[PDB]
Amino acid sequence: RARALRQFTLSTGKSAGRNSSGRITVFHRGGGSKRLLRRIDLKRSTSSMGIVESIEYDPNRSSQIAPVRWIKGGCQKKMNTIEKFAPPRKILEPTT
Amino acid sequence: SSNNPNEGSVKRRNAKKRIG
Amino acid sequence: NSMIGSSMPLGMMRIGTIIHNIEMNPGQGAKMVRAAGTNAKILKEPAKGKCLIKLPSGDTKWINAKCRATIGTVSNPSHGTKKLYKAGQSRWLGIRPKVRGVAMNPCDHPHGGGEGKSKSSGSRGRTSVSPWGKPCKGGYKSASVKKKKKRLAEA
RNA sequence: UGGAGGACCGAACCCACGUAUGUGGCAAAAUACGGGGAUGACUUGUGGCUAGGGGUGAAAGGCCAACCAAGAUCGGAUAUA
RNA sequence: GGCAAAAUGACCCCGUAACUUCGGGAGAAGGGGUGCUCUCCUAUCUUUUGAUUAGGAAAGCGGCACAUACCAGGGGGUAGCGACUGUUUAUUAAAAACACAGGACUCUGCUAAGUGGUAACACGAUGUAUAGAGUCUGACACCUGCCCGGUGCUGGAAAGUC
Repeated sequence: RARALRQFTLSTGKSAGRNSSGRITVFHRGGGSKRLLRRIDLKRSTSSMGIVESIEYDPNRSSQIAPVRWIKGGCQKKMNTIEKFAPPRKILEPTT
Repeated sequence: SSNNPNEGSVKRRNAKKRIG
Repeated sequence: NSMIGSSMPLGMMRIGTIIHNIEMNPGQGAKMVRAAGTNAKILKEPAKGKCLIKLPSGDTKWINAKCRATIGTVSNPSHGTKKLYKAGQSRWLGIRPKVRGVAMNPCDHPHGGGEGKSKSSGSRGRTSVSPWGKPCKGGYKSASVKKKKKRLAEA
């Protein structure tokens, strides 16, 4: 991968442990490397099926993330499902 | 599986210009 | 046919299976187990909305049946095993260096002071304490035991 | 063949270890000669944030406008002694 | 107190110990060579005409001296502390102080714990126990004995005491 998928990139700035009032709240963090945020569909869809298109290294949530080209619902590619373990390219069903 | 369909869309104008 | 990566409500899910990415409220969104390769496990299905689940914290809860899950454990099991090997790795992840207690002058942390290393007393000294007088060892909870015991004794 | 290193030697750079100078000095903290790192926990420009019992601190009671075990300036207040 | 001062330094070649985490020690230590002249061959070079510039052969030639000036590591043996690169008392202390990856304990089921505020609320985090917070120690190897009587922290029984 060179970039993420343009539909799902979003750059929320860091916050080195400062609340809405710019004082120090959670100590010992800040100073790392500029991240982005990959908008994940964390609430499953209406009944459909999809094909795992890839698996991408993800900075925020340790696990890897898999854009799924969807065959139903007209989604035509959602950002992903938190990576299921076994299948690295297979077919899914969010609800029967 | 393309991640960037580009076009006759150009880049780095005010970087090139500065180099020149 | 219980196939990996699929989702569904727990109502169409069978006992003994393994799951992750559960959601607490009906469709709120998966906030339960999500980390690299950590697997909850159902324990039964009484048709009262609830379903008893064993979480990685060892303890267990009850989630409404209309809630959802994802079959199989989350990906990437090694991340909990990869041991970094210098300081730059922490720095890159985002951390900054953490200073201990017995280092600070007493004005700054309840463990300070001393002409050489020392923290507290042989009679007086309470325990090892956070920057705010709260103790951290022994099983301390600070009157959130109320919430814990309420939500438990809902069993 | 490859080109990794909180890799190595060394200028930019930063930093400030030793000696000598200076001690109404060139300077209310420098100079000479040597020193350490020098692709990284790097250095820097720009602009924004955190404000006094508070901030900030790889933690020395350090720093916050040249003098911090609680800034500066007004005021109570011609405090008290 | 060898502080300072001195000295070593470069490139090429020869050779190089203990130890070991088998990556290193290691530029280990210890030596030699370094100028120019012509010739020969080698390469190479199109900057055309065949020579020029560099390398390496081998014969001279001069000087006390041929990295001649400037530039440029002193090295070895062995304890203590610290594993190391780092950071700190601007402006008298840069270290054995601090950090540091590595380890353990305790807390948190998500409106997560914890934090700032009165409070909304914000951080935690568009994170979910392989996660986050606090605490002590500080790579590695070998290991980590006894005591819960005291201080704390904590589970709990009916009694009384409220």
